[PDB]
Amino acid sequence: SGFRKMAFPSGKVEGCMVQVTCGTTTLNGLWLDDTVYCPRHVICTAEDMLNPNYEDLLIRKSNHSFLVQAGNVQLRVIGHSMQNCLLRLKVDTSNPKTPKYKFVRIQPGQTFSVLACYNGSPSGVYQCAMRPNHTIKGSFLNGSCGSVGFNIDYDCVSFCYMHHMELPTGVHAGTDLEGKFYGPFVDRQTAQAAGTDTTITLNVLAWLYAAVIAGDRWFLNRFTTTLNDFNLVAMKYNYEPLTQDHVDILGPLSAQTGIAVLDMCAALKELLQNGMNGRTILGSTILEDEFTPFDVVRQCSGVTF
Amino acid sequence: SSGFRKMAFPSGKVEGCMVQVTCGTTTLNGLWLDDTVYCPRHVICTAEDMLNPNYEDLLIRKSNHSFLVQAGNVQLRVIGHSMQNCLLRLKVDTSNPKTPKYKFVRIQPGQTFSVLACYNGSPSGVYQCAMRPNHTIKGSFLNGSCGSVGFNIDYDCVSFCYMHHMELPTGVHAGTDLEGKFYGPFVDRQTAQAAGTDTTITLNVLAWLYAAVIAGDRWFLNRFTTTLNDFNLVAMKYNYEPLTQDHVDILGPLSAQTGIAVLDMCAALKELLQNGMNGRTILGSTILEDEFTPFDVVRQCSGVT
Repeated sequence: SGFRKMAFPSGKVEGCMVQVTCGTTTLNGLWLDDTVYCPRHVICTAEDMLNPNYEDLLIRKSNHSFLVQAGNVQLRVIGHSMQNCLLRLKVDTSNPKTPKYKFVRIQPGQTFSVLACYNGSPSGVYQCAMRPNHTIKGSFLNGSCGSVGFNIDYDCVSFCYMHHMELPTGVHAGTDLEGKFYGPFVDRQTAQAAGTDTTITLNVLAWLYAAVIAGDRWFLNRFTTTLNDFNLVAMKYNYEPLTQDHVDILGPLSAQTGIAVLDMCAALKELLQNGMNGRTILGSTILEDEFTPFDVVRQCSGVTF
Repeated sequence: SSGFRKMAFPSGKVEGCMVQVTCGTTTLNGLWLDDTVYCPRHVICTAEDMLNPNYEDLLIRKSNHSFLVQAGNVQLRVIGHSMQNCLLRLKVDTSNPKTPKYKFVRIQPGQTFSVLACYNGSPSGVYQCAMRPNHTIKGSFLNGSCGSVGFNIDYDCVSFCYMHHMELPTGVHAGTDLEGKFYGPFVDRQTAQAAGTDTTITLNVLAWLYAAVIAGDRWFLNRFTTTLNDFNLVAMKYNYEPLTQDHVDILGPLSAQTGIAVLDMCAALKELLQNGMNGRTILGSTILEDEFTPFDVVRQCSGVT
């Protein structure tokens, strides 16, 4: 029934996006109830970015120092504490549109939707994956800082990521809605390239299962391999080690398609060694790894039995 | 040498316009703007009627109470109804409080928009796509996504351009504009109708190359140029849509911003099609993307909402 890289409906998040200003610096903020979230680095200039001592810079500021706006209306800040690398700002009024939500820390390989904003204004939405090296191959052209990543299960919003800095390498880094970074990074203007990335095997597998369940299986073969034997190969081509844990997860998918995980695993091995024949899997000329087995299940198995 | 994601328009505005329509055994989606609920007329059909309904007639059978319209839990009493092409217009006794400033507009082949995929009146995903040359859309529609709409946002105005009517043998999708009139030769019955052969949206590969260039990725540019005719007499051998003078004109803003002239970019693209890319990648990808329009670029690469 055709495939596509879907993202969650951003509506519930949009209603929380606000702008936060300090001096000449302005970025996005997350307004949930009476509290507002934004990168603690909003309180820094071209100066305070080389080697700031946030604790020192925060005492030097007041509630009055923060300009929080709701579209085109100011929200007054009446309190403020710093948690990790994020600022928690108290405001006189609460957000009516605050949805039901949770703050969860995401695992590399997992996926989410990002609502890229500029000046607290929803600009666009897209789905990506937390790269194995904790970065994200996103499009955060200058300004998106403070934007958030999230998942929507039912009517509950799970916030997992907030954009903080535009890495020198070109990819983007951030934290969880708790101020804790995703990766070996810090909100400093120091050079700090990204670690060695890898391909998400689990996701590459779920994808091949999707292609198959989508009536396309020219890559499936006769052979079958063992786990150690698959890694020996996959790890050659820069793929992430596949574990028993990963094979479990691909269980339900293994059912539906009648193909077993090690089998499908044998197929991939063949794709890595024998190239892709110039042929295509789901229109893609390459192997897509930004679809978790869960995502596939939510796109090739409708919304019912 | 940075990041640039294919993004969808924030879905909030359209989310609050999605209702569920139920007319007997069938349950699809409806667009609710002001006091009218739009949806596919084939909602008044069941199993075998779908072979060649005589709607006009079967529409007299139907009664206002026949239509069950729901928005969450609220009951939208339908106090009127009339057909328009392949659309059914249901008058409800309640104007939609969330109705956004909007307009209906027919889209031209190649152009793009966002689709907020729905199920039983509730959103589940949002993605970007393009009206394919053959007049279909490579989307991800499963268990009756009929009634799901395609749109574009401008400032604060939502331009609805697409409504999903049915899946095609191709595993592709066909639908109409908000006036009920179909895209392509398709019809909302059931023959042996299939999509015609697809081609690459040349205009969009070009816009993308401009985007790469503006990104700082220009290894593919070259010292020469070409004639529209020779470019076509080449690209058409690689399955490309013939580039028209009107196309060249649309790239104007972009060729003006980069200093690179359309036929000079064609020259560049011409050679990209004859000697592959030799491992050389563009904007990261290893394949020339054709679903990003000239305006999509002007919109992203230019921090705005």
